[PDB]
Amino acid sequence: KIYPKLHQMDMDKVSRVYADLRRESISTGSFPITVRHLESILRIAESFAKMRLSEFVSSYDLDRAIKVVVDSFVDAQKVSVRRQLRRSFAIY
Amino acid sequence: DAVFGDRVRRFQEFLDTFTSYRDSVRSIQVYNSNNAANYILPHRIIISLDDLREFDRSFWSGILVEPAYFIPPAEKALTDLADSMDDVPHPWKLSFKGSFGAHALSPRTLTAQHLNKLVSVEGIVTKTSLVRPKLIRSVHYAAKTGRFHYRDYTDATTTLTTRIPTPAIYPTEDTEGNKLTTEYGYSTFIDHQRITVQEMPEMAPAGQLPRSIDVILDDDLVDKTKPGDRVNVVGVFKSLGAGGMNQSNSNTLIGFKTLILGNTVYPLHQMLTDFDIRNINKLSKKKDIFDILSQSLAPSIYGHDHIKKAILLMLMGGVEKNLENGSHLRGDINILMVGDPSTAKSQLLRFVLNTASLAIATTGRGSSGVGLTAAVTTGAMVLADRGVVCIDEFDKMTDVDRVAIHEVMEQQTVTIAKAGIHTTLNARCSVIAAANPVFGQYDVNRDPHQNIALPDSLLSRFDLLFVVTDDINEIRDRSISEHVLRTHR
Amino acid sequence: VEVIAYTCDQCGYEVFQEVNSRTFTPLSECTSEECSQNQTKGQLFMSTRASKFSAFQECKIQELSQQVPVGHIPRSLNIHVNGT
Amino acid sequence: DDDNTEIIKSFKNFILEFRLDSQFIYRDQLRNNILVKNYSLTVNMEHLIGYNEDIYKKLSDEPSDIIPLFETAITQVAKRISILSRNSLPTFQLILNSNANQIPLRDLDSEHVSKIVRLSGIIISTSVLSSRATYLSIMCRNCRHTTSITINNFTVSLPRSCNCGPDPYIIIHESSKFIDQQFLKLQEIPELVPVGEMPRNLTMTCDRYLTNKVIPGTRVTIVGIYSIYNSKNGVAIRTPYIKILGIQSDVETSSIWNSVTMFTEEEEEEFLQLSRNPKLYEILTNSIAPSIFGNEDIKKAIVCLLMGGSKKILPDGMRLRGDINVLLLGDPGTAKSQLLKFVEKVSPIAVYTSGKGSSAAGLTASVQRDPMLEGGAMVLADGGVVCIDEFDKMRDEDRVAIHEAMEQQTISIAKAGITTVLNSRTSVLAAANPIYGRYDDLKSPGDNIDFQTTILSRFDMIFIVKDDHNEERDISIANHVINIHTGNANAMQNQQEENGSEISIEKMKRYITYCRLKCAPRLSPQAAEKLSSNFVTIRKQLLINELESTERPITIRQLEAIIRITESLAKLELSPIAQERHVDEAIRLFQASTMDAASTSLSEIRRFEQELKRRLPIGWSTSYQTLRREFVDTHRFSQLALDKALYALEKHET
Amino acid sequence: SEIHVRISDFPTIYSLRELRESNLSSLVRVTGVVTRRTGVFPQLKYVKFNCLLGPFFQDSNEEIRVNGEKTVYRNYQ
Ligand SMILES: [Zn+2]
Repeated sequence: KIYPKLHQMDMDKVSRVYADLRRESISTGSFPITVRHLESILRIAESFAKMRLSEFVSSYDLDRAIKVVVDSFVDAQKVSVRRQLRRSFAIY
Repeated sequence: DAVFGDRVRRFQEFLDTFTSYRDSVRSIQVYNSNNAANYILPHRIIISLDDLREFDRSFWSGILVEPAYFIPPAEKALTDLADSMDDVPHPWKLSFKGSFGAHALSPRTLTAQHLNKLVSVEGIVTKTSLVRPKLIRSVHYAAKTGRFHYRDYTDATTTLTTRIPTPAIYPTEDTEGNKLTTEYGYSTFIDHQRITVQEMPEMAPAGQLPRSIDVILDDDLVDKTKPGDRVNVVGVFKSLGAGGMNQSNSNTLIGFKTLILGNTVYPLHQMLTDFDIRNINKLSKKKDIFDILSQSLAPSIYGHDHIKKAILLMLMGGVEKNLENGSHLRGDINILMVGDPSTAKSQLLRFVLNTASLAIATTGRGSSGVGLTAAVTTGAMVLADRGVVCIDEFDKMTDVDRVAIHEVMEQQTVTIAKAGIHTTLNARCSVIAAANPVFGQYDVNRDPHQNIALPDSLLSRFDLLFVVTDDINEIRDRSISEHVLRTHR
Repeated sequence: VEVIAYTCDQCGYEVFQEVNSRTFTPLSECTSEECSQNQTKGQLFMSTRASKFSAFQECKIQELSQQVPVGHIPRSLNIHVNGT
Repeated sequence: DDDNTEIIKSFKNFILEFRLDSQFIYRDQLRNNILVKNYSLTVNMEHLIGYNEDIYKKLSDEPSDIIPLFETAITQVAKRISILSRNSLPTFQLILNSNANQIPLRDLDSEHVSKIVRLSGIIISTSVLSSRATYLSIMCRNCRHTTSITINNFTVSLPRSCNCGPDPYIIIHESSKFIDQQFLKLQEIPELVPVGEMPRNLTMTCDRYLTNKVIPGTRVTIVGIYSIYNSKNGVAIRTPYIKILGIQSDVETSSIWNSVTMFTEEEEEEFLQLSRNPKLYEILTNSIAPSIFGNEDIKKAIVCLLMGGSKKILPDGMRLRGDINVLLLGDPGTAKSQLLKFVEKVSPIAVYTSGKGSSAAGLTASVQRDPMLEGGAMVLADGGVVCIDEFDKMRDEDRVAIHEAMEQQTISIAKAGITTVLNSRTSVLAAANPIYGRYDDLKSPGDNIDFQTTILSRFDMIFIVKDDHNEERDISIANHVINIHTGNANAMQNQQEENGSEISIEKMKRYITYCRLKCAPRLSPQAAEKLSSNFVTIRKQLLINELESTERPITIRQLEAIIRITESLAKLELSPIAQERHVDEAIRLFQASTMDAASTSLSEIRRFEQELKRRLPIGWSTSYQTLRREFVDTHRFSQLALDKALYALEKHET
Repeated sequence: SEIHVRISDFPTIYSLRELRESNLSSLVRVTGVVTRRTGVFPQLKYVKFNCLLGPFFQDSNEEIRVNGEKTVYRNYQ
């Protein structure tokens, strides 16, 4: 039945988030981050939007998603990723 | 066809005034009789196009514009002059040097304005179709009526001009009903072959595919060129075969395959005469010559006078001595070069190759069989016999081969028991090898052993093991700099 | 094969067909004048016992490869063998 | 045939009397064509239909029965113009290109067969030329009838009448006049209308003066008749082709492709105006990557690559080469694989092959035989740029070929009856993919490619890279993804970036060709001694660095590289002579390259030693398989780990 | 100048594997998946020429027992 959709207005934040993830992650570990890995955020988010039966994308969904993908990326990296963890707080 | 007669009487005059060709025909007629008195030469007289313009422009423009009507009367005239020569105890061939051209074309630019007109193609030759006989003159013997009976077979490439096809098989009871046995070995067979020619790879315009056309090589020309050789063919440009139009429905558009007959095949990229040998003779007495010679190898390479000296001493190589009823001692000298990269070790070897008079180059792996015959169902070192084999990255080569190289080098022979043909065949080649140090640049400081990396007997087999260092110095550096600079100008 | 004289039926005799070149075309009709036209054409078959057989063995020979120049390729030559 | 007289009279009256106010366009089209020896005519249908509606009414009715009466009609005119009497003059080909209405490829189904059809598609490959016939003599095998057959267009069997029979007629090839033919095969354009299916390709026969008019891969608009041929492959099932009269390429397209060593004057003018820019180098370095952000060393390196270098034929036969090599190797997001597509676009003659070769194309010079040079990257790309990817992933046998090729520029093929040594003047630009990521930097800088650094030794400029987005980059790409919809604003912005984006890059190409052919640079002496000091400081200092056996290099080949950069950049300024500052850039650029050259415990696994000793003096029955059984159930050994410790001990000398 | 009628569903509804001689010359519905199809090659159909016999229809599908001037082709597949 349902096909949730994001609204362009307030979601620009995501872009910032990407940057916040991207550069700071380049100092340690390779690569893996890429714009693909951005897109997965959005898609997963709208999956949660389906579980909410929400008809549109919301900030909660984003929170959930970002936690999912970001912790996914964290846990792949070498033990140096412990150093990563300390900046995850604001992402948390 | 009195005009064909005109062509013959016209070409007659060209010869004997001026007479500059006639001496060569005489030379051909004499040399073979000298072989008759002994205890091979193709019969054809190279005609420089250079000379043709001085006499008649009318007949000059013809050979290029319409060679079918001209080359054969000129040819019949050449035979006619060869028979008036001396004396008794064959069609020949024209050649056409040139004085090109018009008609200058690479194979990429050709078809059709250049068709049915003399042409000098040039390009790479591949894949060189395999040499095969071709029947021409039929010869038979009747009995008991006797006499001597012959038929003449006209193929597609017979003469030049098109003629009603004679083929095929044998006349077999020409009237009256007398039996005719084929007489083999009186009857004439001209060898025949075709080789396709691709345009030069370096003048190719774009990723657009190469366009090759095929050249039939008559008589002597056969087996004159291996495939992959720079070749400038000449010949008349012939379109043979129906386009399918002969048979009534062949509906496809494709048609009239074209090829070039003959003709010359000048390759492109020893004779000491009177004067040269004198130069040597004069130069032999001078006491210092060896050093000059040794310097003559290296326009582009510093120092290494000792190594250059070596390469000469390989080029010459200690005669060869085969004892009575006993083994022979190895004549030639083998060399190895080991040092850090930039040592020109791979650069030196090509210059070895060029002036070497032979031989084949081999780089690392390389192989299969290297020098072997491989016993083909159903190599280099052999083919390189009396020559200089190069080996690059001599270390990289699999030990399996090295095992054979032991047999090649000192023992001087190769032995093949494989399946098979079982024979001991001779490869007596001289050998050079350049091989990287074990690991990195470490050669210089590293121990007299453990540095070479390829024990053991090999180290011995090589007559000379030369080591060269890339270690750096500022003075030597400057002295490098200037020569490098001047080299590019 | 060399001759291979086929055998006729009615009036017999013999005829010998020459084996020339590689192959030959077999014939039937009747060559014999007796079986011929009366009546009508006698039938004839080849008799294997009567034929003269010559052993035949073919083999190709590649060059020794030392006789090969710096270039090209080993070229085999086909060789027919007969009799002893 | 008084009707053919009636038609041809109308065609003559169409050529001689036609007036565009006031020159006669056709009549002069004719003269100006016979003089250059073009022997062709191009009719503009709009003028035709303007002149008489009638003759176009018949010409769109039965074209193939008429058009040749138009050919003979026009050549009968060139007889009265080009010459005068009281030979030989071939019957000219007419090429007619007109607007009409474009009929897409999918929409050709019967019903218009033998009616002129204008259409549009991208040519796939051009077939090798072959001759048809025009005028050929024929003699009989028996009565010897001499018949001159004028074959026309647009198959045709020979006449059997002067037993005699059935078809006793021989083609005399000594007198027969021949023309040429092409066979284009064209795939309809990818924009429309593929839908979900692979696009169809109609086979086309160009002939005479349209032949070799079009490089395969260029969009065109064909005109031609539509018609069918048999070609047994029932029942009856005849297959479709398009005869072409005549072809017209899309705008322009002459000049490029079709760019000869010659060009117009004003190009020299504006070039020589560009040579006067102080920022010339600096503005060029801004042309290459409008899209690609940063990576300035690479960005400049491309420039100095394209421009070639010192090339020396000096005796003896040895010839030094240009120009250099470039390695983009690094983790993805480097855009290097895109950057190569760009170089491929700019460079005058370029071939992008990422392989292994692909797909059908071999990567190197290869001998293949004509069933009745096979091609590859190098050969087809000769005298210019070659772009390679996955350079570590390439096959062995041709890897040899490459590493022998890049230095001496010539591939040497001894296979079978052809021993030829053929030329590759190409300069390889390779982007390798490094393994395991950042740790390979923690690892020795070399040792990456296979087991051997020799590759990296051959290569002049090696740039392992980083795309550190200046905070404005990652936001650039991100923001770009967010939108990517309406209203084409961004695409526009790209386009004005293209206008302003320094050299239009369509111009840059022509420029590169220019500089490449015109002038060959040469270095100055003080620059030379400068570089001597350079290289001896390099050798000395870095030796001192390697006193500790610091694991990494220096070859005189590298020096030669530095040289080729200096000449390249000298050839930018177009000057016949080098300068010191001019090199002063190069030293530091290559210095950045040197900086690029610089960047279960190992010792424990590095043992293997305990195995080599008191385990196996032979080594055999030990092999990698043994260390595998020894290090399989010991909770311990990785592939790189096992090799590393092995290579280590191999080098270490243990 | 010709319109051949399409004639919608006609059960029957024989599937594929069930077919016999009894179905010859008689219209029968069939169903199933398509497998890769030949390209579109115009069939001869009608024959016409300027003279010079008359128009000859051939065929489906024999063609026994060629001229051409303006012939009406129809696509075959
Ligand atoms: Zn009998």
